[PDB]
Amino acid sequence: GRVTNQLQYLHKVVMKALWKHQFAWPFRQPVDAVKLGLPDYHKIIKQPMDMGTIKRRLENNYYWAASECMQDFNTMFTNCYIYNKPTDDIVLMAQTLEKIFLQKVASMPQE
Ligand SMILES: O=c1cc(N2CCOCC2)oc2c(-c3ccc4c(c3)OCCO4)cccc12
Ligand SMILES: [Cl-]
Ligand code: NA
Repeated sequence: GRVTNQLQYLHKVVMKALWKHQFAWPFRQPVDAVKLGLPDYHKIIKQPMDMGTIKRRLENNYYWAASECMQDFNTMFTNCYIYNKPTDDIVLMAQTLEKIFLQKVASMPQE
């Protein structure tokens, strides 16, 4: 639809909801493989993404299309499912956030 209305919705509705969720705090800033002691993070994960980057991108008019911003969200979730083992707590927190993301996206404006 209208790119501006869609991106405002991603920022004002989708992102604000996910940012304030009780599972959000591991994703407000980039993964720090050193401090977490993740030796092979940047080996296995080639496109790191966090909610802080997406937020800054939305606020700086980085995106040309809602689907770009949606792709960055998806990369953040996908990175988490890939680097981690199926039963780590972060996997379930990412899954919880991602479902809300898809719920919200189903109500994105088209004009
Ligand atoms: O995919 C990820 C990989 C890991 N791992 C570390 C431990 O969990 C297993 C593997 O953490 C991530 C974190 C994270 C950030 C800060 C933390 C945290 C986790 O845990 C408590 C202490 O502050 C955030 C986003 C993605 C991942
Ligand atoms: Cl954790
Ligand atoms: Na948990």
